Amino acid sequence: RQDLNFGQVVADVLCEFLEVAVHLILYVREVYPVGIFQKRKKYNVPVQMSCHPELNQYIQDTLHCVKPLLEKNDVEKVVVVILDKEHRPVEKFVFEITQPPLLSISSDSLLSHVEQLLAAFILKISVCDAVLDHNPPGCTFTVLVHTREAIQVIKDFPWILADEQDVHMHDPRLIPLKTMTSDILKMQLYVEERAHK
Amino acid sequence: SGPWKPAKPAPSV
Repeated sequence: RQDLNFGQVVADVLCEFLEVAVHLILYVREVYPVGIFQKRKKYNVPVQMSCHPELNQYIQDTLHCVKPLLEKNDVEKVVVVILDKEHRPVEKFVFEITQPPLLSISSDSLLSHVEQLLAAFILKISVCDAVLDHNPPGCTFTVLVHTREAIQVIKDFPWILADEQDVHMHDPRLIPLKTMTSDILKMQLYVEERAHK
Repeated sequence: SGPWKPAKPAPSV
């Protein structure tokens, strides 16, 4: 790893992206009904996003807390965890963020080609039911943030350590979806799926 | 290193 801060512009790009991706994941994995969703133009393309103000504020609050951590390159993973009725995870959408040595050599340029680069992640999420089985009815979600070895930003939006039950998933299928290697970060999106559910 | 999660639950609809 290198140690370079992403800076504000990159942090804000990633948070705006993560917001869209969460909405899209909730839609395609049917965590919430299609009825609370209306299309919005994001990255020059119609993406389904929730019109439910409280769900929206929750996703927004979550990412507002992640943003300063991103700015300082202190985030290793942001994970959208889908939990069944027994609060056991059935699916994880992992956004793994790294900055390997020599990253920037022959890399893409996120800021210059935002829509181009991120739209591919949108496409992959939107068709990922091709490589997953249907989830059980009654699933919920949460967001887990893995911090680097070396967040309570908002009034009345506290964070706590996740429990083992949030994280334990036996025998997971791994499906890589998309990787982006840009000037100052690498982001890999992949899904972990519970074997039988 | 966490992982950390929001204490509040995701809203039900």
